[PDB]
Amino acid sequence: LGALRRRKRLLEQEKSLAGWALVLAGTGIGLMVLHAEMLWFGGCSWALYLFLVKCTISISTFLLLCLIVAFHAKEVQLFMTDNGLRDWRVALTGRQAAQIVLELVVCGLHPAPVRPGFLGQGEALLSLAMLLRLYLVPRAVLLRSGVLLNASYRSIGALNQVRFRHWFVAKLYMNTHPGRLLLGLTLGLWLTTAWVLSVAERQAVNATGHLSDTLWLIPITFLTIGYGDVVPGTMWGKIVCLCTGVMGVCCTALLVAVVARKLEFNKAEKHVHNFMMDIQYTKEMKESAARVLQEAWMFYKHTRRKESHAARRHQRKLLAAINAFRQVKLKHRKLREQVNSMVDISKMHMILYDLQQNLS
Amino acid sequence: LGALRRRKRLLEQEKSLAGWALVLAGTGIGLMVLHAEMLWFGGCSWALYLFLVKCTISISTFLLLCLIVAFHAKEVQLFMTDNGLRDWRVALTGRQAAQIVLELVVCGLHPAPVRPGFLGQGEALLSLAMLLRLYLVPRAVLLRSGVLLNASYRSIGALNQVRFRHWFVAKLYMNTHPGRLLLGLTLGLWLTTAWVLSVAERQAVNATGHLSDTLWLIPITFLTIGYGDVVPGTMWGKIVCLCTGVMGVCCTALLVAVVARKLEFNKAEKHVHNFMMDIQYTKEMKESAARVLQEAWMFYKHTRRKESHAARRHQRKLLAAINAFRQVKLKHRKLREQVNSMVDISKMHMILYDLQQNLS
Amino acid sequence: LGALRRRKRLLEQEKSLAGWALVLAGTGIGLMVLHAEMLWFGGCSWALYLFLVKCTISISTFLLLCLIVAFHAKEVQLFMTDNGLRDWRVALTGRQAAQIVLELVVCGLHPAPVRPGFLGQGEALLSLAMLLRLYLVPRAVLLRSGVLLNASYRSIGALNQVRFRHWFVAKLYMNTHPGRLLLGLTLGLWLTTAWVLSVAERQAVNATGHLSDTLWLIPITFLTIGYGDVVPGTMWGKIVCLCTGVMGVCCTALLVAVVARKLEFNKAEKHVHNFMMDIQYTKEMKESAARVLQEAWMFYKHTRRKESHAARRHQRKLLAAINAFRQVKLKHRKLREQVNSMVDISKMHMILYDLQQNLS
Amino acid sequence: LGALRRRKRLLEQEKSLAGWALVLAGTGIGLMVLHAEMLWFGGCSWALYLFLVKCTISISTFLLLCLIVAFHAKEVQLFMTDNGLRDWRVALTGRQAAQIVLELVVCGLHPAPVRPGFLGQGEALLSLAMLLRLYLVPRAVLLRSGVLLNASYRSIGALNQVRFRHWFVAKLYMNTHPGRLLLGLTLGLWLTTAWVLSVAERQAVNATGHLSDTLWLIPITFLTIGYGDVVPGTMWGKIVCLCTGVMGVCCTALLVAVVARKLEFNKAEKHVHNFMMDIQYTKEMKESAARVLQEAWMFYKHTRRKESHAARRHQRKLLAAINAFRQVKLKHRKLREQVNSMVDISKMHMILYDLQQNLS
Amino acid sequence: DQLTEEQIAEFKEAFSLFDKDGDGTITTKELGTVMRSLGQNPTEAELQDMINEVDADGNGTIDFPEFLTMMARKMKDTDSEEEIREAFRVFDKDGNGYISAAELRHVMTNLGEKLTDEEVDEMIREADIDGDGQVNYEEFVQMMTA
Amino acid sequence: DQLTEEQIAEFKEAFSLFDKDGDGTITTKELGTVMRSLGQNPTEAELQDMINEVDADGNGTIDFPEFLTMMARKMKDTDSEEEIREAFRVFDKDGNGYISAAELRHVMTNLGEKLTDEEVDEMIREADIDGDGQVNYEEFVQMMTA
Amino acid sequence: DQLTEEQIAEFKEAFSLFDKDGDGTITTKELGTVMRSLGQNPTEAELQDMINEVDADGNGTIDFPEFLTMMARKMKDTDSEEEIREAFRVFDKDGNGYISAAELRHVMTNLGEKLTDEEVDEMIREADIDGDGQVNYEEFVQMMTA
Amino acid sequence: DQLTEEQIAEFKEAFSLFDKDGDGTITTKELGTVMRSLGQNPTEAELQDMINEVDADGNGTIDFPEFLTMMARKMKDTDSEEEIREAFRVFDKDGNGYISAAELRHVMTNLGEKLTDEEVDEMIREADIDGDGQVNYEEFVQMMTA
Ligand SMILES: [Ca+2]
Ligand SMILES: [Ca+2]
Ligand SMILES: [Ca+2]
Ligand SMILES: [Ca+2]
Ligand SMILES: [K+]
Repeated sequence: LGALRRRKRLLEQEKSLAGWALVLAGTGIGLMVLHAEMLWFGGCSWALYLFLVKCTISISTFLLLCLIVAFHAKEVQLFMTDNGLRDWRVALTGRQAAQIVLELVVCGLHPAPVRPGFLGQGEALLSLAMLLRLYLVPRAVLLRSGVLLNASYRSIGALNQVRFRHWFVAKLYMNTHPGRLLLGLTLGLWLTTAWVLSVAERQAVNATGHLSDTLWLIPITFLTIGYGDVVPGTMWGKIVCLCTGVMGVCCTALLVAVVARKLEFNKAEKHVHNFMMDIQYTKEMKESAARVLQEAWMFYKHTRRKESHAARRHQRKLLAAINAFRQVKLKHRKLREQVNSMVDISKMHMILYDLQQNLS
Repeated sequence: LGALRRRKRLLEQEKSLAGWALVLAGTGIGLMVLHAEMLWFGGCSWALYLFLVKCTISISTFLLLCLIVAFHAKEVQLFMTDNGLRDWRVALTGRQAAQIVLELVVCGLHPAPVRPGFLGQGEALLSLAMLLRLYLVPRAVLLRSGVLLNASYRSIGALNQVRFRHWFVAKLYMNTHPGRLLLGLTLGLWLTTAWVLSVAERQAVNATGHLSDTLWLIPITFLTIGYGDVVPGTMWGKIVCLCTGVMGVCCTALLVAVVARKLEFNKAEKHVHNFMMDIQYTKEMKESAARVLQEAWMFYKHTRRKESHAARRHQRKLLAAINAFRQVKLKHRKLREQVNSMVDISKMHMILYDLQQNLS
Repeated sequence: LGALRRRKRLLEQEKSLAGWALVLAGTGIGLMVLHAEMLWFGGCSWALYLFLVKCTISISTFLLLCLIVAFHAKEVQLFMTDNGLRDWRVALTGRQAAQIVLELVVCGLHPAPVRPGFLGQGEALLSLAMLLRLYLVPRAVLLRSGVLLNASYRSIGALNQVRFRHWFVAKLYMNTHPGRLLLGLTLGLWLTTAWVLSVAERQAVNATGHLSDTLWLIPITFLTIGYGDVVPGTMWGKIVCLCTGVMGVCCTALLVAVVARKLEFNKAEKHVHNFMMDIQYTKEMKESAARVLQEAWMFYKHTRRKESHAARRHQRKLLAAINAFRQVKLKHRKLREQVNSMVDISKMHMILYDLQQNLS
Repeated sequence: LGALRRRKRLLEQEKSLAGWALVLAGTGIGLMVLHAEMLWFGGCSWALYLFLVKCTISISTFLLLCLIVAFHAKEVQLFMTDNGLRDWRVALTGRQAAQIVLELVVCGLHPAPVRPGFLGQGEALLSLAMLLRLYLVPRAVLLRSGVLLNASYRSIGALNQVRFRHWFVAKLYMNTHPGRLLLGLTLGLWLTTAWVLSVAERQAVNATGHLSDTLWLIPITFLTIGYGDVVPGTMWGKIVCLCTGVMGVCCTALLVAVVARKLEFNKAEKHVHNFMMDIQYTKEMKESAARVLQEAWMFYKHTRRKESHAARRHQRKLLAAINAFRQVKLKHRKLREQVNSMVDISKMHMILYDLQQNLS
Repeated sequence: DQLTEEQIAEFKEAFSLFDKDGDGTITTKELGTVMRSLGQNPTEAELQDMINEVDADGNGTIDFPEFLTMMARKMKDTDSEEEIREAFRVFDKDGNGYISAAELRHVMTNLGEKLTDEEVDEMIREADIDGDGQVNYEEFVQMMTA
Repeated sequence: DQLTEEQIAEFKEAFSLFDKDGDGTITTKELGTVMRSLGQNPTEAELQDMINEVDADGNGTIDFPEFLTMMARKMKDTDSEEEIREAFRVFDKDGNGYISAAELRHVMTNLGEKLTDEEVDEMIREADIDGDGQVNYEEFVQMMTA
Repeated sequence: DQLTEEQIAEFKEAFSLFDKDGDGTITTKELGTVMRSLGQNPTEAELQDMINEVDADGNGTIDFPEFLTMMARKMKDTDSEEEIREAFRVFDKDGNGYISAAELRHVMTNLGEKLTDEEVDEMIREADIDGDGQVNYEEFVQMMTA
Repeated sequence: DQLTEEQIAEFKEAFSLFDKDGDGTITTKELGTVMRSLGQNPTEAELQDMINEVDADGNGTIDFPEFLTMMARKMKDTDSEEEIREAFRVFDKDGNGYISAAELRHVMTNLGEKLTDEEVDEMIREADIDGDGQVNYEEFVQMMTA
């Protein structure tokens, strides 16, 4: 029964390694967004500062490599212990080997110290390519949640015959509060996309490399308006703005279902509304009937007495009352017929209950 | 039993104070707009009219102070009398203290007199901030409706518990007639957004800041088309036009419920139209059968003798009428399957009625 | 029983004029089109035909006025004979009198002969107002359709409270074949809006007239792309651009459920496809089971006789086969669950048939 | 019984002819592409390569005509052998004659050799018109599936009304590939549409006829922002841009159904999620009740002893705890009502099973 | 009955559609059958109601003159004869058409409307030939319609 | 019956799919079970129909030559043999295929089409060997197909 | 009971809507009828609970003072009287309101909260006049509410 | 069974959740009750299959060691022990696990895969201690797994 304890220890170690991976990715992104800004702000005569920054980045990349190796090795360890295990070299899954090699080469590329700012456009491509590290958060977030640890969770879920490998945490998060993290992600992506477009729009003297100017021509997209006050003429700028446009078009279909869901109408409210309609409609029908009968009596009283132009208006009043009565009757029928057959689930529940109570 | 009378009096007072709050907010906005219009149109400082207007709006804000003080005090009194207690500050609206202070300081801030068209944004910011008074609309409209006053409605709503604190009046208004207010709101906010865009943009003529030129561009952004003829270069202009664009593109997701379930096609017309098509297809099938049999007899007549181009053409016509017969047959079959298979509610009601009538 | 015959005669007379309404619509259009083209594409010296055109269009307007008066007289006669009254005056009322006055003033406004080919300001506004007669088509097509003529349709609809008065023809026209009518309506209006766009942009070779560069701007706005190469600076041009843009974005809605409806998937092909997938899936399961068992048997010889890397490769293949088996099993389980579910109609029909056949 | 073998041979021959048609159409489009771009890249002084390309494309079109004639002859032979007759002429009719003539004239057009990179934009229209061969692909791909050969599929289609001839393969492909082919088609159309657009702008040294400059507007035309820096206003350029805009806006409306299906939630995990929500809500309610009683006892403690500011604060805490308890209870009631509702299919299955098991 | 031959043929076609049996006349059972085919849940009480207003002279089922006259009805959009029916049904609290005329007049002449003081009651009493009062729509209809 | 061995194997596979039992032959009860599995509500009358046209020689259930011949049918998209079936079906007002030939000819030779005056009736009477008339599709099919 | 005449009329209107019968008083059968009309599945046990929790003095059905007082309730949004019912409702594991006071106190004074060591038990025992313990809400309510 | 105390408490919480009764042990009737509460239609045959496949030593219902061991199972994502189970069920055409080993080997060693000629049959026959053949998964499992 020691397999349970071994797996629990492996999961705890994996959680610790994922946490360290996330915090060191945070340190790496902190060491980013300063090297590029230092050249464009003030000067670059302080070579010691940039040398120290590059050395710290190299150390951070080395530590990230070490922790990634440890995490994937422990994943292989848990997979090996799950099955009948004899030797370390037994499983060595080929697809997993390709995945780990791809992860290594993704981490392998990194800015390095070589030995009037803005770095031009040629160098620091590897430094700019560090944004690819964003893929780590989806792997860490699901394992960070403690839902996997609950024995009762998987115990109950087993009899349902559903796998809990992936995307069920995403479904549960969407179910808990739709739009909550969606709005935050949509509002937070704008700063990152403006920052990455700034490098593409960087220029020595033209009013396009500034962050403030770059922050404007992306929000003109995702609004489906495109005033076009400025145009990015760079080919990299062209492809990045096309990507922003296509992702904005893709994301434009948001909030449409959840606004209707929030504006829904439960059965209790509909029931009380039908009660209100019933009472109001019977009251209005009684009033209209009284009005039309009183008009008819008025006309009959003035038939034989003072037969003249005065009695003419009463006929038009009678026709108007008749038309109003017809409209009220039509509306009452329209709503009553709809509400009578509106109930389906409750109707069949009542019918089956009556059938069961009938017995023999 | 006097609690009922006390609560009724409290509700009446709350309604009266809400009405006066709306009236005073209207007076405040009317006083605010005229000063801004006068400082830029007509006489700039022709008399002490500006000082008189500033004094009048100051007195209006002073009255508004005590008005909201009384409103919130009566709300606290209602909360006090709801719970049987004998202490002034036992409730004290602990968490609501922050809300009341926030609303007070929102009302507290106001344009004030200091003691050519050279308008400054610093002095006009307080006057521009008066748009925040619009928050009072839900508070007034909730008490405006008399549904909350009626006792029989609460009587019937006690069972099948539904709380009536908020969003219920909105649901009833939406369900009563969806098309009454959304179009009016969309047409009304255009004037306000055009006015606020015109404000703080009238540097010196320059075809910017005037109402006429700035009123045109906002509907273009709302329609999500764009022309790029003129853009607001001011950072405040940039953020306000971005806000107008985002609210417009959010509002574009509309009219879907206006067209659907309103261009619908209910049971009665569906049934009568199905009967219509049934008899029409019967007639068409009879006509096609008569045509094909007559063509067959014609082929027999020109087959018994004189086999020639006429016989060939008659064979061609026979092959033409054939599979046209089949098309008619297939269409009738499709319609009959659709009508017989789509009857769910009526069919289950009929079958349950038959089962009930079967008895033993 | 002469009431039915008189009503039939009245409907025949109404048909005798509904067609002539759209017949005179053609000369109503010719009132403006030929004059507008001739005044600008030719010299102003062609004064020998302007008087003839004006007199002819005046006679056309007189004929239209007489036609409208006759139609209204016949319909009020129909109302009178339906209500079975005797007094001429009682038939009229405020609503129909107001409608008559509105129709008279709509058709009353016509251009009149006053006695470089430049249209001075808005001297053709009276001719422009003639285009308002577009709402004549729906009434004419409703009264001209033979669906209301048949007695059997009304006979059946009487027993179901259908109220054959309006919108029924629209619903049936949408139901019979929605695509063609909506596509034609969307395509036809482009020519009319392009024609009406050039009302004052002609000027004198100002690169905005000649009916060119105007057929291009409107579709660009309709597509919401908004190139903004040239923008009409006229206030009337601005408002007409705004309204055509809003109507284009309104028409952009829907036009997408048609492909979903056409790509339907009925019960019969659903079931045959499910049978196809069932046989394919059992075949795949059998193949996978054979593969995994053969790999397991192949493992035995190297189990008995040790070797180098052979057992490792065989174990790798065994794990791959197990993974494929699990994938096939899960996919088959999903498909089986899906086919078992969503069978509500068939299941309830079968169970009710079984209950009926059970008897006692 | 030889009709089955004859039909199988006919279908095999049709498959071979369709494959040859597709490959020869590919050769023709390749030759057209090779002939194109030669004037703008290279030199016309060779005087032999273009002539060889033109002659080769002429032979390609000749062989394509021959194979199209053969394919139509084989399909009419299939029709003749299906409708067993003994007349060659009787098989043909107006519809097939019109279809074959249209196909011939589509293939009939061909850019033939007549005997600075300026071709005049008038002599290459025939070469540009070769794109019309795209409609020859669906006829090949539908028959190349091979699903028709399986006799079991036709057997299952029998005993039922399916008549699968067209749109059946489309429905099956949509079911098996919801968006796999759609995304590929959308991504691949851009290169072809840019290539066909870069013909009207082919002006010498105009900085617009080049392919790189051309492939800028179509992505934004498919998008909605479309600021339109290029604003191409050449001949037929308006028509081309309008067509691109309308097809792009038509293609925008997709991906919604598939993203909703991917984000959809299965009932299997819904049941266990509701179960754990129930247990968690029970735990929360018990915790809240414990808090309420614990805070309540201290009030009686301070009632027995001297009351003070601490007692008042504890009363405030008691009210807060009561409010929290009410909130938790309301939320639990909502969730319990929701889970009790719906569940229609399972409940009716259970009740019908109980009714069947009741027997007498 | 001055119907033209073409209209006679059209109404005969409608009658042929209505009469599935064709012995000349469908019976109440298949009246209910076709009514439920239209999609309405039938009840024997309402079917008997329908047949015993539509039938006349005790012939039963349906008759050609009866069919013609009932289709002569229900073709007028609005009138003052077949729509004033409610004046004796909306004020029948008991619902059998036998509620006292004075009581109904007193209870319904105050719904936001007032006419007189017992003058209407005296007029209603004098309108009846026998002074029946209660719910006697014959005299009221004769006085009102003509 | 010159079917090739590969096609024989394919049709044997189809027969194996159809015959779940494999005693060689599924019975009418499981014909109904599989038919309702395809999602059609079964009626014993229509099952007895299905079986009594498909079966031959009184063997019952299904037979391999019978299966082969009915799959030889239902494969041609259209023809003039199995689609002209309605010529004696649509004109049977009684529905039993025993309505008078003269009456049906008179009533159906006027639906917007006219051919002759009793010459067609004389030809139809002479076509039958025994002059049966009524609904005798044997002579009609003999004079139609060949 | 100082209700104004207008409020008396309004409550009379509400009572008239509630009392469909009008003998003055609807009976439990039509209480269940109207309850199911609102759209809730009724059970006889819950209907009996309703009637014997609303009725007083053994009069049965409904009474005007009873209706007036139960409508005096269910109007306050929150309170400390009708919402403290849970304090004895929820801790009844047996569910009949007869679970031992000491056992419930011991089992429920440890859910993340600790108060004392048996001092609360002694206080609870002394609170009861007869020292009943178990579930005696009378003494607890008398100590807590006032 | 060296489980840590905190994990013992967690599994005790899980056991308390599973055992609604708490006599220590829910019975098959309420096993089916909770199973249908999860939203599955229960059958007595499958409930008996569940209970007899989970129970050991003839104690019935559920047992704490039994629960602990079956929760020790169903946690491994993949394995070669509880997933090779199909090797003796997928080839049971008769379905009772008594189909001839030689026949199944001959019929299933040709689906696009070929191994040898009767050598596999001889090896399978020799693998069994008694040469039972047919479906004897004990010897096959002992040979394959270890
Ligand atoms: Ca009859
Ligand atoms: Ca068999
Ligand atoms: Ca009563
Ligand atoms: Ca237990
Ligand atoms: K859109």
